[PDB]
Amino acid sequence: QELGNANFENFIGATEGFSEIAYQFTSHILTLGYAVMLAGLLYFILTIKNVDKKFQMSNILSAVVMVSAFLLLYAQAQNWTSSFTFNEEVGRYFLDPSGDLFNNGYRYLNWLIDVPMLLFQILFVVSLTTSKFSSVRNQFWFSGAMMIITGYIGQFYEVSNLTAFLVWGAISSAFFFHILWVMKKVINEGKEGISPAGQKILSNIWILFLISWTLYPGAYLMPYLTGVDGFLYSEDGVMARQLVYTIADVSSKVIYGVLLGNLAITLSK
Amino acid sequence: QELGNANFENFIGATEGFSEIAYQFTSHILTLGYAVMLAGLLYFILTIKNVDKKFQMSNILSAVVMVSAFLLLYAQAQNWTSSFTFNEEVGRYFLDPSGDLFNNGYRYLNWLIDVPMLLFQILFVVSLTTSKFSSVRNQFWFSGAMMIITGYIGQFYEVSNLTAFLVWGAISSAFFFHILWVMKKVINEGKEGISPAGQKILSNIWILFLISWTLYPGAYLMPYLTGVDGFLYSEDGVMARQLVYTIADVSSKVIYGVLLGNLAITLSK
Amino acid sequence: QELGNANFENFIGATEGFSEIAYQFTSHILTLGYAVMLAGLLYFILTIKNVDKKFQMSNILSAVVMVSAFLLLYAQAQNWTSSFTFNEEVGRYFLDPSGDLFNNGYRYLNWLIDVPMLLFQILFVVSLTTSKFSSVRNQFWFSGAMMIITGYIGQFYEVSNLTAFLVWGAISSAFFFHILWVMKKVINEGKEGISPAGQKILSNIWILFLISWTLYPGAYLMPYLTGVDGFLYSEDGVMARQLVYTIADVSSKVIYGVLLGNLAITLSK
Amino acid sequence: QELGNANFENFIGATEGFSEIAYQFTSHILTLGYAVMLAGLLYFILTIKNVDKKFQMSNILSAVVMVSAFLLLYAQAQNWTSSFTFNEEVGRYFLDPSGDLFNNGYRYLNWLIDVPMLLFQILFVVSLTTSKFSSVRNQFWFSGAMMIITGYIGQFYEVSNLTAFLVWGAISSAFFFHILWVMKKVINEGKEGISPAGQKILSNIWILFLISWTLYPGAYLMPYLTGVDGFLYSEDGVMARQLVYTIADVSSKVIYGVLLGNLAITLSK
Amino acid sequence: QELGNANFENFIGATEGFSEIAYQFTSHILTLGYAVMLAGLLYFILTIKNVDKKFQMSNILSAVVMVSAFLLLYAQAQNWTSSFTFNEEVGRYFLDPSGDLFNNGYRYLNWLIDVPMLLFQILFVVSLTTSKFSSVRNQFWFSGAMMIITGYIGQFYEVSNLTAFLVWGAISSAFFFHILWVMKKVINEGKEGISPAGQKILSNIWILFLISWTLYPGAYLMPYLTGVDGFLYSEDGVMARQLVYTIADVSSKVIYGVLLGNLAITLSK
Ligand SMILES: *C/C=C(C)/C=C/C=C(C)/C=C/C1=C(C)CCCC1(C)C
Ligand SMILES: *C/C=C(C)/C=C/C=C(C)/C=C/C1=C(C)CCCC1(C)C
Ligand SMILES: *C/C=C(C)/C=C/C=C(C)/C=C/C1=C(C)CCCC1(C)C
Ligand SMILES: *C/C=C(C)/C=C/C=C(C)/C=C/C1=C(C)CCCC1(C)C
Ligand SMILES: *C/C=C(C)/C=C/C=C(C)/C=C/C1=C(C)CCCC1(C)C
Ligand SMILES: CCCCCCCCCCCCCCCCCCCC
Ligand SMILES: CCCCCCCCCCCCCCCCCCCC
Ligand SMILES: CCCCCCCCCCCCCCCCCCCC
Ligand code: NA
Ligand code: NA
Ligand code: NA
Ligand code: NA
Ligand code: NA
Ligand code: NA
Ligand code: NA
Ligand code: NA
Ligand code: NA
Ligand code: NA
Repeated sequence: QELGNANFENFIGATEGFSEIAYQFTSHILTLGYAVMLAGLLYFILTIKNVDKKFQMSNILSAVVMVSAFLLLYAQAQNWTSSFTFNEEVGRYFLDPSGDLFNNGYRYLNWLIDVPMLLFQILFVVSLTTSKFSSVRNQFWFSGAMMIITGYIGQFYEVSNLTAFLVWGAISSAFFFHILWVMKKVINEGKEGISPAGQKILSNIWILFLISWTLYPGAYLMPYLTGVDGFLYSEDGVMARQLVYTIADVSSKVIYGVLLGNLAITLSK
Repeated sequence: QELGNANFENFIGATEGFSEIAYQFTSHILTLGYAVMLAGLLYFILTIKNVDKKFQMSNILSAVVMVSAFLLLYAQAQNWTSSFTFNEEVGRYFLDPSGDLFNNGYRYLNWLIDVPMLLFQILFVVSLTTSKFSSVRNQFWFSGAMMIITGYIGQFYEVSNLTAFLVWGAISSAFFFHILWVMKKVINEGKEGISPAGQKILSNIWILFLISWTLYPGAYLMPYLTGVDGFLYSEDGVMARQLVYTIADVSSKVIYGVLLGNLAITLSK
Repeated sequence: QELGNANFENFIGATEGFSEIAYQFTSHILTLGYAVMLAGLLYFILTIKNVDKKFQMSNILSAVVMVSAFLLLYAQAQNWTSSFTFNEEVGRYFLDPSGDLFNNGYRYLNWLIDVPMLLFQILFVVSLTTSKFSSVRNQFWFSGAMMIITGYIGQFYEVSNLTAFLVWGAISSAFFFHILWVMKKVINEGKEGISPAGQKILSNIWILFLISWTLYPGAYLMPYLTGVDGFLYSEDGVMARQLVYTIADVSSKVIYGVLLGNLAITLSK
Repeated sequence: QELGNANFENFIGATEGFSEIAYQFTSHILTLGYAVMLAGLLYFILTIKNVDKKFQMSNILSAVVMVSAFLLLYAQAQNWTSSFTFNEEVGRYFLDPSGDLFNNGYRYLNWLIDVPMLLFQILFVVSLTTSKFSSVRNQFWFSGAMMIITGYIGQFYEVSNLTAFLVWGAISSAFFFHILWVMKKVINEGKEGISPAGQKILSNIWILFLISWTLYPGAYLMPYLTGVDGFLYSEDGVMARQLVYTIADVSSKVIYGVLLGNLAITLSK
Repeated sequence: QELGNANFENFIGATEGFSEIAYQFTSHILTLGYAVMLAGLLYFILTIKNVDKKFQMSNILSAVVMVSAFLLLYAQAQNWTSSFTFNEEVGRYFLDPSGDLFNNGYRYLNWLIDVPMLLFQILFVVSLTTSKFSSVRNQFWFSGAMMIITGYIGQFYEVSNLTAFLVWGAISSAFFFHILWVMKKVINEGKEGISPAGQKILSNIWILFLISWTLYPGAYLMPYLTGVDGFLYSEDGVMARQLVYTIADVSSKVIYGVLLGNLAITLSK
């Protein structure tokens, strides 16, 4: 069967197929995904009047990220259940082409608009010292865009052309390190001037950001983390990838937003 | 027909099939389920300004539980009507594999995020005495997560492997008793310092929590409560399970939230 | 073909079929149904600040009834259009089993949660004299629940077993008369102490309640009001039943809520 | 093929079929329809605090009309795209009976709840002189209901029985002239006492009301405005009818509501 | 295969078909489209109280544009995924007529209502000097309507009749230049009287307006920008057109609205 430049999920579903657990779990973890985002949207809106007017822009941007996140992640959950149908004879879910091939593209475009907002909102809670607001913002937005775009191109060849997949992934990584660098500066300059309590939170925010954001490139390689024809190049790798994405999404957006809200309250008078 | 690690609902629907009453009732009870959650969401939002600012976090967390509860339970209602199609010849609903196998997973992931919030919101209304806030919270969140996760794994083998089903159920029960223990402490310490009216409510909250939360493990075993090839291992057991879940969900979330709101008002000045 | 314990709508659609008018009208009247409930929801929310804080609980409960009413009635409207497909040869809509059998169950569960709220909200506008608040509430909630449950069971046998259908209907009627009795007391005690204007409204509320609530049992018997093989035991009876339900729903919930709001304004200072 | 008492759209789609333009345009104009209503809903809600409390009831009723309008007009849109499928051989859209026959009913019952509200809201902005509020209201509500009901019956025979179609249309027209009469009185009495600016607006409101409301009966006859086997008794007549309805709906509800809001501001202090 | 007066997307999908990348990308860019509009809607509503009451009409009109923009663009996204189904044998997406032919009409009607509001909202932030408010408004609204309508007619013949396609496109362009002319005047008169900061923003708004609005006519010709049987008259041209539309939509509505909000704040006291 000819699939072309398709995600590895389609190859597993078209050959081996998915077990009740593998299929159901992937459905539940994606469903929990968009559910958390709508729950977060309601939280950030109902807690806007809990911080000084100057910090409220942080809750608004968190809400903006939640909305778009809910829609894209919701569409993704529907794309999964639509691309795989149960086979009575063997008792496994196989690729149903009539429902379109499954693609992690809806999530990559969710990042495109999110990344910029997530990096931008912290600049409304913390105060830079030697770095210019506009300068930091422009760096985040540029590197952020190039990181997502390059990665979006590579994920299409994660099976059809392993070379292109890694080359683009590498280029993407370049911009990722630059973002980590700028964010590190923002955290340091942010700690200067605030109470020890605020510093404690910024320290936790940096750890959360570092770990949660690293999970994404991990999910990108998931199918090859145990080498070609490895343990992860199966339905196990599919479950792992979608699970990691969900954990990363909740941590990088919802939890990240809650911590910023807590810091905003700490600095509020 | 090969189903594998699927819920017992699929086995009844694939062999005996469901009667108009059995199928329709299950559809109505699941529909009423998500309907109540959206009605509750509107109630908790419209009554936020009825309690002092310090207690408002309780209404917000109730609203958060309602939202996710509406989405997951809605999907669960669709997972039912889609998995069973009517057969004109015999006049019963049989497993329609094209609509995917029915799984009580969506409800298990709803708990995962709910359990933590439900246990945490009471800590914004009552005041601990001989227990540390962070300590109690960490215990609830840990045991709560382990309880749901372990149970989620077991429910997949409720037919394929009765042994694994019970072992996991038992492990889950362990964490459940620990939660009941901590909650009992919270209630007692909560009663100390408040008016007799507030104590009266906390007493009712403890009874509600004890009964409603016990229903879940009951629904877990529902198909075997009358032993293998028993009265409950039929469409009657399916109706019973989904009914008990719905009663438990409404009691543990909506009614539990209303009582907390009433207590918040009682302590409001 | 054996339909079993199914509503009479399915028997008409499976034998005679439905004409363009019969089918279209039923679709339009059910569509208008959920449309009115969402319109009402918006009205009760936008008019909350039009009455004293003590009466606002009435608008909130009206809103709660609207929400659930919209969801259940929206589903009921889908249960119709899905259960009947057009036959080109004869030019009539016949039972399409793939879309499930049509059941007035979604509406019965909508009452289960509504009835309690509708009877309870009037206790926030009027002031009892010799009757205890808790006492009246408990009677409404108990008789209300037993009335709906018993009726829900009977409607399943409206064709399969005419005897069971009437027996349950009769038992249900018992609790209905008890509710009418308690409501009559509440109205009388409510009139005592308020202005002639307020009394005028309570008089209208009693008439509305009496007529609108009586329509339900009428819709229950609709198919046999002209005896077996009568004029109403046709597509005409189907249209009549769904029409009566819609009229009853709009009157008992929306109009009832508007009058309570007008009374609240009359008593507001 | 037997269609029976069906709208003429079905006859054109079942015989000649629809061209890409005819089908696409009808879809676009109906889509724009419900889109405008949801846009209007947001406008009337966000501008409520722009007028004195006494006039705010006008914005609320406009919002009520928008909601219902959005739901019914959305359904009407779906009814279209579902009833006609593309034929590859000939390259035209033909009647797809599996999607139900297309009916302009959803739009008629929409007028049933709208008409009364649209005629009633103007009574909260203008002040009657010699006419009684209750009197005018009762006339609008009665004639309004009889006008819609009679018309709703006739539209079912616009093809099957041209005689019944015209008779009902005529009866409907009777109540329409009575409404125009009462509205004319309301406008005149409304002009007395208000500023020249307010009078200027009421003059515009009367012209808008006169033209927009006249379009409906025009859309009713659309298929026979060029006589039987005429230019309009084709896909051209279908486009014309749905276009006229959309123009009428936007003018009679959205624009009408905006003008009433502007008048409210003019009289606001 | 006979398509008639259909968009070129259908001809590519009916002959060559679409690759996984071409199809998936178009789906992602359209999905991101409606997602951004709902995110913008939430932003404009949550920031209304950030500007003086006199400028708030700008946020309201932005919100109005977002709503209708979300619904239409959502409908446009669905029109895509439904019109093209995957072929297992060749591994490409081909025209699925059962899902209707794809038409960029839903986007042309979104402009019809947007264009007027987008041109009108700037008149609530800036102050004209020698130009009359009513005069400018009437010109925008007239030329705006004629521009969209004429273009909407031409796009139907972008393949069937290249002559009609260009003629209408040309006529449309005429009204486009007139709009650019009037907008230029508004910007100039707007700069007079405001601070250098406000002027800086209006300068950016003019550049954004000029570029973003020019993209639309570019997307209109996209398939012929490399001449007939050119590089762009392929799936590459389809991706390019939908991408350009998405960039134009986000820039002309969301970004344009954000800049107006920033200017409103700059002039706010
Ligand atoms: C809420 C969305 C977030 C935080 C998205 C983050 C995305 C990344 C950090 C992506 C990084 C990637 C690489 C560094 C290489 C491989 C491709 C990417 C895009 C997954
Ligand atoms: C609103 C959701 C709630 C209250 C969820 C509660 C879940 C439980 C109490 C689950 C308990 C279980 C056991 C003790 C053993 C069997 C497996 C479980 C998870 C059902
Ligand atoms: C908004 C929902 C309302 C007011 C529901 C009311 C329901 C009843 C009054 C039901 C009564 C019935 C009987 C008295 C006998 C037959 C069965 C019932 C449940 C229809
Ligand atoms: C927003 C809805 C409105 C303004 C509806 C108005 C409806 C009419 C004016 C209907 C009039 C009719 C006739 C005068 C004769 C033919 C049948 C009708 C109902 C279309
Ligand atoms: C948010 C919607 C906007 C800004 C829409 C703008 C539309 C145009 C500028 C359209 C212009 C066109 C021409 C100048 C010629 C070809 C046809 C059009 C309509 C695409
Ligand atoms: C303060 C709260 C106390 C409320 C008391 C009564 C209200 C609860 C109503 C629920 C009762 C329903 C029980 C159903 C009985 C089983 C029916 C079987 C068919 C005969
Ligand atoms: C002010 C509250 C009282 C309102 C009474 C005024 C009239 C409004 C209700 C009109 C009801 C119309 C129902 C039509 C009757 C049946 C139609 C027969 C079809 C020819
Ligand atoms: C005071 C403002 C007056 C204008 C507002 C009303 C807007 C409606 C404009 C009427 C034009 C509709 C005609 C549509 C033509 C369709 C072809 C009809 C064939 C008989
Ligand atoms: Na997003
Ligand atoms: Na599936
Ligand atoms: Na939940
Ligand atoms: Na089904
Ligand atoms: Na309800
Ligand atoms: Na149907
Ligand atoms: Na309406
Ligand atoms: Na179609
Ligand atoms: Na729009
Ligand atoms: Na597709």
